[PDB]
Amino acid sequence: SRSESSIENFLCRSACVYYATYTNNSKKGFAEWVINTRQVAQLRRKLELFTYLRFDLELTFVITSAQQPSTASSVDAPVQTHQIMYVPPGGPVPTKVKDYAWQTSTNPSVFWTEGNAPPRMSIPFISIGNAYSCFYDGWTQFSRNGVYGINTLNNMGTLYMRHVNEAGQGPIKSTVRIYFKPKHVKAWVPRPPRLCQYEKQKNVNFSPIGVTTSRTDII
Amino acid sequence: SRSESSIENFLCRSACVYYATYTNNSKKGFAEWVINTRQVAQLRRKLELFTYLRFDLELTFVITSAQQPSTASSVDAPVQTHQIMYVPPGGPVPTKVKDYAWQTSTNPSVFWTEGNAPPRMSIPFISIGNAYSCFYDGWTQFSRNGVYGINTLNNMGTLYMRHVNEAGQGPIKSTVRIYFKPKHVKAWVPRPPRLCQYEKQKNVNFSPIGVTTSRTDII
Amino acid sequence: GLPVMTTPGSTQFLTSDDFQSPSAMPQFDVTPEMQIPGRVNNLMEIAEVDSVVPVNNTEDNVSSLKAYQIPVQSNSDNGKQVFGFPLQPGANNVLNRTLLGEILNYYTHWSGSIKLTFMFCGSAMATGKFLLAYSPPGAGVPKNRKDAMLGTHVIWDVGLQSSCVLCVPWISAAGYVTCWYQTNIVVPADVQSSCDILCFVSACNDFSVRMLKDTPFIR
Amino acid sequence: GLPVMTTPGSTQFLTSDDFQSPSAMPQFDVTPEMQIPGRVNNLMEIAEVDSVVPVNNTEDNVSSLKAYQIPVQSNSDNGKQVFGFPLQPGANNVLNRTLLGEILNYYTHWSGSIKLTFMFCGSAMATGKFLLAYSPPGAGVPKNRKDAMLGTHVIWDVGLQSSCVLCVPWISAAGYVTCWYQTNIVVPADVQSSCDILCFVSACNDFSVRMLKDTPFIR
Amino acid sequence: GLPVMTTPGSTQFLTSDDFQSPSAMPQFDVTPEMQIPGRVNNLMEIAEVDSVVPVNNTED
Amino acid sequence: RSITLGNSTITTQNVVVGYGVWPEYLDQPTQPDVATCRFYTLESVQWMKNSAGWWWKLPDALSQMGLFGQNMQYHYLGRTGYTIHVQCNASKFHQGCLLVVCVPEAEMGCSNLNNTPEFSELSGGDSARMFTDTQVGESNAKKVQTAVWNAGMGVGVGNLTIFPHQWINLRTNNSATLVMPYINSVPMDNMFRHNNLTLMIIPFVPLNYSEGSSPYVPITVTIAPMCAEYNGL
Repeated sequence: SRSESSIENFLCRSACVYYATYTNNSKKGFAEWVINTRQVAQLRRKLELFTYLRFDLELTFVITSAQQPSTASSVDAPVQTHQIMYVPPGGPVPTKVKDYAWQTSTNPSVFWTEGNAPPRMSIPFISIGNAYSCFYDGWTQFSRNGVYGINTLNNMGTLYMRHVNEAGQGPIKSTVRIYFKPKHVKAWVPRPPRLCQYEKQKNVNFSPIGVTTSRTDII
Repeated sequence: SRSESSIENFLCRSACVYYATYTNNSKKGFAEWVINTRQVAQLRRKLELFTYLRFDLELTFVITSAQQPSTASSVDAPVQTHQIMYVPPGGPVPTKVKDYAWQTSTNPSVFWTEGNAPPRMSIPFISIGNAYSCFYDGWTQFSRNGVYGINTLNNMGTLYMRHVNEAGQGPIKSTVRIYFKPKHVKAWVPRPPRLCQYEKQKNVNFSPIGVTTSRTDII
Repeated sequence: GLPVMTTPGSTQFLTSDDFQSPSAMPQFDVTPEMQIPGRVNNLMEIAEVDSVVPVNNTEDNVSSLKAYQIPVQSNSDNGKQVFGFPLQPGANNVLNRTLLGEILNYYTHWSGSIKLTFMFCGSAMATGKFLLAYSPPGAGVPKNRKDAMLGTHVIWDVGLQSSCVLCVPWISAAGYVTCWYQTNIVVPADVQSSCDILCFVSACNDFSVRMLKDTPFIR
Repeated sequence: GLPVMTTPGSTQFLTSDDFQSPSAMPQFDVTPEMQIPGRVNNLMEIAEVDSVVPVNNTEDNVSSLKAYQIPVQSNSDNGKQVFGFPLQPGANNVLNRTLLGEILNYYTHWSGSIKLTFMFCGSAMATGKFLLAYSPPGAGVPKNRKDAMLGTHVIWDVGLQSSCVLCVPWISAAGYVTCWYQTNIVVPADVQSSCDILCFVSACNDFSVRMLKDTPFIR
Repeated sequence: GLPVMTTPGSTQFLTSDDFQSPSAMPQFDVTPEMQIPGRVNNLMEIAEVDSVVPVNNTED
Repeated sequence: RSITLGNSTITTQNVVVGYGVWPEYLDQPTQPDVATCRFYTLESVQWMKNSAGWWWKLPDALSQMGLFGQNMQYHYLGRTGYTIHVQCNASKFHQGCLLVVCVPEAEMGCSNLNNTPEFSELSGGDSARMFTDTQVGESNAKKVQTAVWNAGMGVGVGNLTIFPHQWINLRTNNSATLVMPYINSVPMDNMFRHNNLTLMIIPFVPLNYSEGSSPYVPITVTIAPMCAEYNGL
């Protein structure tokens, strides 16, 4: 049974990487997630076994709504609709729910109503280099001053979600769980597994812990 | 990487060109959009790089509803249905919601209920000439008197949208966002890009501004 | 009937798809094509032509035709700078609003070379010599004529040749194309001395662009 | 049109499916691959390398480099145990956090063999002999040197060979790899006596893993 | 796209159907078969053996 | 034995090569070799009893090494290979064990969990930065956490043998030899904001001697670039 330990069988899985809520009536309720791999501590440890990865990408969103407590007088609403905008690396970014950056032409968005299949979209391998890098020993490139170990050459973009129906009689808040799945993975130059616990999302800082669990005697 | 700068890769995109609302109970609530390319200032600048274009056309409508504040007594409504009528150049035009021009035979309409895929329709290259013209140095053709620079030979038609269900218990207003997409684009005789800001939709009038941003010395 | 199974992402509106579409007006018998001169198949056929560069901005010449002219007089100093401009892209430099710089602001990553053609628009009895130095990225701007000679340079004799071409790569301190007096302008009697110089930019080789975006020259 | 019939399980999101998917950004012209050294095709190419085993945990050497060293002194006793560790998997044993033990904790059922390379890091003028006994599963740990000889064993002469390899199967009382003094360490004048021993582990044959799971080294 | 038309009886659960099905765990590499003695292909191979008949029931 | 490169000579007598690939070459990039292919010898460090380890960031140690350090200032980009020769001369009365690894992209962690370590504490000009056997306290602001059993990267130090390595055992071995190709995602990178390699030397079994022998053992590191090229007109 040698085929289960391949790279495709080890990494082409699915994982809930993000979970955020947004309501429509609050005039600033929308979502945001900068696409990275260092979000969950169980997938970050598996992608840290290698240094340079190269994969296609496949995302699926599970959107569910929940009626907030309204005032009175027989709320009856139609089906809801959502817009999931993908901003490429180096694009405009919205700051309000009503903004120019939603109605642009370059950012590819999907539109989806309730009661159907979830809205899958797939992002190809976009970068300037030839592979991603989970680790970077150096300072930021293409900048006046650079924070140690950032590597802005790997930048997959950002996602934004909002309602596209305005209703005043009933407030509705909605959740979203983003599912992450690599595709056609190629990995180079393996790297030993992480021992100490993760502390921050940005850097590889840690606190020193012992090598393994102790016993009472050598024999 | 020479294929990304082609004409098909540069122009076959999508763009929200129109956004209007209409309610059913107001007895005059419907929509109207004369099809042109000079609506948004970001697509007008890209189509102004050439003089004569020739493309097929592809439209998709994202319709969403919103319950207006009704009076009382447990409003419960069925699914809504919409009619999107396309009037060819030189056709009848409605002025009320109940009119003969909706029930005609020549104007091709689509009918669409909620909770489904959005209603795409595609208009072929319709004209009398051989290409469109973003610019026209002359007076209007086929008329007693002509406004300078109109060129009625390029005329793609008009769209009209309305509800086709009458309900008195609950008023519902609905929005519509029209998405615009050229197809099989051919462009002739290129033209330098616009420098001054756009002011009006009809003409190419402007106010004189400097050539570029200034610096402090030549060296 | 035949058993099917709907996959996720089915009844969604992705703005960047390519499907078939129902034609709104079939049986139309559209107008056939006509041989219109000057068809554009690619956008790099626009960039290959030459355009004048506003070298002489200087805070009050931008709203005039004086911005395109570089003033050359007869002075008494021994070695003096005529002009100089950096090649740092996108940040208020001189090649931003030219005909080459308008295509390369619709993209994010691009790389190629530049032809820089100069032209001496002066009298036919006037003679002189100029240095045309190019500092590579990393090396500083030369503060003196003697170490501006020690780099790469082209000495341009005016009375023999009225136009000299200087090719240079240009990538998305990044370079300088400074120019120096070698000798003064020797002129006969009843001829003026204040001559001018134009500057042209082009694309020497085929550029390679990727990842189209919107342009920042809009409100 | 064509008659179809939707089967059950149609508009569901199974996380472990494999379907086609609409690409969010077509017409991108992605970066081609580059020959980066050291490609990983399988995870068993990681386990085949050797790693040092912390044999000497002993409740205060785990936060130091003393855990990897096995102390060997010159004693006066006739036959004495150097070390000994069981091969019971996963329960706080010594091979848990090594480079082999990190891959085999991502799986549930696995079976294979182990190479155990030792290394005498002492002086070049020091001599001695050690027993390297292996108790099979079912047989108890030997409490004496004489019946530790009667099993399977390898007598290791230090002055002739600096490294001796002991192969052993390892399956998901389960085995012991205890080690005994045969003779003392004979040493010349002006040479120290307290020598050390390192221990290496590897994968002798190709392992067979199945039914991937998560690892228990996380919060 | 391609024009289809859904027939009646489409999104129903018949308990006695036979369709394809999405596998919950692909890429598993299941255990191969082993020659175990006495395979049953049909139920009439059970009935062909002999069994003792309780002729003498008689209430106790 | 007695190999020469340019105008420098060393003398040797096994060699471990990278990930199984020899270093090799690919506006137009130029290929200068007469000023680069020579044995740059760093100064020797002393292996005492209470020693912990050393590390060199590899295109940082040769930033003042003559005509290789001038091409780093003049030329903007470039790729390189390396060839490292480490040897410690000790007698037959000493004992110890060294591990010589070469870690690509060795990002290190600060002593404080909220900041990043400064530039002077990651690498010095041709002088080895050293580990320590204790923990660096979090009251310090910007210093590298240099516990030896974690190797500064939060990894177990016994698992560092997955990199191209070579054991130096003073009982039976004297020297090591490493050949490292160019390992990076982009084909040419800037040589000032990036340190794509890291040569670490860690003593597992510490040095031991009797009273009378020399109380230190010097270790000599010699680096020589191979098949280097840059980008410039």
